[PDB]
Amino acid sequence: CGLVASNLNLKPGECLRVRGEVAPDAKSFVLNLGKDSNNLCLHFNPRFNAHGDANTIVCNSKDGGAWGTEQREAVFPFQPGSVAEVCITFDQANLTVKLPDGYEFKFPNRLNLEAINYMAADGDFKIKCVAFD
Amino acid sequence: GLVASNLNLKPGECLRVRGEVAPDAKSFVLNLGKDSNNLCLHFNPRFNAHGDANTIVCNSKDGGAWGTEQREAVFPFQPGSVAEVCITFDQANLTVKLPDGYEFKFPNRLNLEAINYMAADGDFKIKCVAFD
Ligand SMILES: OC[C@H]1O[C@H](Sc2cc(Cl)c(F)c(Cl)c2)[C@H](O)[C@@H](n2cc(-c3nccs3)nn2)[C@H]1O
Ligand SMILES: OC[C@H]1O[C@H](Sc2cc(Cl)c(F)c(Cl)c2)[C@H](O)[C@@H](n2cc(-c3nccs3)nn2)[C@H]1O
Repeated sequence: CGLVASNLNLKPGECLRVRGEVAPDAKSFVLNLGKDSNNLCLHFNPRFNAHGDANTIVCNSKDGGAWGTEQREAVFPFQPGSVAEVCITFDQANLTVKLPDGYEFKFPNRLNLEAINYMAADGDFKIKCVAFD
Repeated sequence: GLVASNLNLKPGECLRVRGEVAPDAKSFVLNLGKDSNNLCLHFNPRFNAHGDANTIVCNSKDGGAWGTEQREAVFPFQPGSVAEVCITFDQANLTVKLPDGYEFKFPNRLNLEAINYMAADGDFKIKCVAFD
């Protein structure tokens, strides 16, 4: 139900910046990147209290519609109600995610896409702006 | 160019779009509406295209059919430059604010509850989009 954008043509090394406001009663939110809705090089899913987890970032891939292996992070710099900006870039080996407090983590590049063409937002986060390199 | 959907832009809300006009630009397009066949605003600055030079052409599209064109008398765009446009609407008009602060109105002929669809085309690369 959040924004869906296509034809992004984000190349390796280029930065996608997304700013939004976390809902005051947020359970979780999602940013999806990839080729299309069924082929995601990154599903980024901060969980405040959702899907079994509390204050945990869960990332995954999706390939031909099938979820890959989950990856959980050790940090959670989100707060209900607060503005948050996330920055994402990739190379052939990994995506690098930069979180609102400057913390960076890597997620393996599983799909080998030439470019990221698709983004989508969902859950308890209102997008305020998106910047493309 | 970029296509966005599920924008849920409500009356009174501002959409800001910043992009790069190509150095050899002929024209560019920003479309807003419900879907590609139902546009409350087709915003088409023509440098040299479609018969016009340095002219903004606007139109609507309804069930795939173009409406009556409107042309502006000012052209604050330059090839090979960054350009920003800001758009809002109410039931009567869309209001477009151009890079030099010039504003004009375009009648709202579809009376959509919300703008859900945006697309860019031609010689413009979107760099940033904001919703406030
Ligand atoms: O791995 C990422 C996913 O985990 C589970 S499904 C699942 C569960 C298990 Cl135990 C797994 F082993 C695998 Cl591989 C997947 C979520 O339900 C999914 N999810 C959240 C959401 C939204 N959250 C807010 C708006 S939409 N939409 N889909 C996704 O985050
Ligand atoms: O009115 C808006 C349009 O005018 C003509 S069609 C037209 C012509 C006349 Cl004489 C009319 F009386 C009417 Cl009602 C329509 C353009 O060809 C269209 N157009 C531009 C473009 C692109 N330009 C860059 C990339 S895609 N793709 N379609 C559209 O701008």
